[PDB]
Amino acid sequence: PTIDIDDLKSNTEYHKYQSNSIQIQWFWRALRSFDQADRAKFLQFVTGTSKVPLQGFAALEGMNGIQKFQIHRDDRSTDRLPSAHTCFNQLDLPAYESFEKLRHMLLLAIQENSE
Amino acid sequence: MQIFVKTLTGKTITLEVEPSDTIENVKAKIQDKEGIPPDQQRLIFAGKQLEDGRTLSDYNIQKESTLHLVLRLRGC
Ligand SMILES: [Zn+2]
Ligand SMILES: [Zn+2]
Ligand SMILES: [Zn+2]
Ligand SMILES: [Zn+2]
Ligand SMILES: [Zn+2]
Repeated sequence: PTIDIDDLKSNTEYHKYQSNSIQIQWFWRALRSFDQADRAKFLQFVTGTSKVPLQGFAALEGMNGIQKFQIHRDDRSTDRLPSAHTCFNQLDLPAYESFEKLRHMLLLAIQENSE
Repeated sequence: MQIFVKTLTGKTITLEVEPSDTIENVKAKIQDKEGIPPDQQRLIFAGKQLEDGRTLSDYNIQKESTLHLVLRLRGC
């Protein structure tokens, strides 16, 4: 319910994406449009928990210490769903063809729960 | 034969499967009707997960049985 998305964006690492990559702009644009409940669902999808550190996302953890959120480029298929590695706060994002497809697959990924 | 696949809290599809098929084949057909890659699939038949190496006969799946499909999108 308190997600300064500029703070998460300023503390996000990339590989092999760049900060100005089109799928990254679509990613932050789509994450901005989510409810606080959906942003919490994304935080749980990527990190396993929806809690936000008191010092912001710069102090994000992390199995053995501070591990910033990181988006990686999935070079396997544009028709596969996003995936996360939790242990390393990493989101696998394929090079989707449109913003609508990225937002749709992202919502479909984070709104699968109970497991 | 013919089985059904209920996906999460939504749609349900049909599949023409033989008892000798492996679970990887079932997930491949699910990919052919759904587009979900097999490596992102996991199948549940009343509690227990279904390993890719086993077959439908090993789990004693009768005709018109409903497998529950869950997405495998998170790991360590
Ligand atoms: Zn990965
Ligand atoms: Zn459209
Ligand atoms: Zn739409
Ligand atoms: Zn196929
Ligand atoms: Zn996997």
